[PDB]
Amino acid sequence: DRLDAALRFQQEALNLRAQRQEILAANIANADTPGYQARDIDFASELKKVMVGVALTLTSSHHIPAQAVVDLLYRVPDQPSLDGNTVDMDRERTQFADNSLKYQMGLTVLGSQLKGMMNVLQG
Amino acid sequence: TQRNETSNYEVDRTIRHTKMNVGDIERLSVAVVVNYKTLADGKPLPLTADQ
Repeated sequence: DRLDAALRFQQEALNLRAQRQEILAANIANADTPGYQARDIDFASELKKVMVGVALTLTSSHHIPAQAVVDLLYRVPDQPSLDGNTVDMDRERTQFADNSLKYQMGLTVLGSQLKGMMNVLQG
Repeated sequence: TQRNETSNYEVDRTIRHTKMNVGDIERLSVAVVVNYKTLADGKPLPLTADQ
């Protein structure tokens, strides 16, 4: 559908921001686990990958339709801890706040596009 | 381990429509009686098992 193509980029950006938000909050929650590595995703490359499948064929009514079913990069440690935990509070707190801001911005842009498509139709 | 398998099949199909004939035979029973054998003398000699 053409409607999907217009809203594909912002939807994928919003979903990627939510996933990275979950990853950052997981990094915050597991700050005290000894031996836990701080993981993160490269937002731009994954957004390229998602932006850049074959529903199985249903011959009749009984035939069952096809059933549907990111890469994590390690953060470079800054300070060496003794328990092997590489999670840094300041870095991930700033990243968490930034991801929240960008999620809000994506919501704003997507809502503006939908509202414009709506006022085009209203009449 | 996780295996999710979905398969759609096409099957052979045979429809037979039959209208039985009216007047067919269900059960036949037959009674046959034979005579004896009267020779030139005239004695009614019975038949044999083979015959």
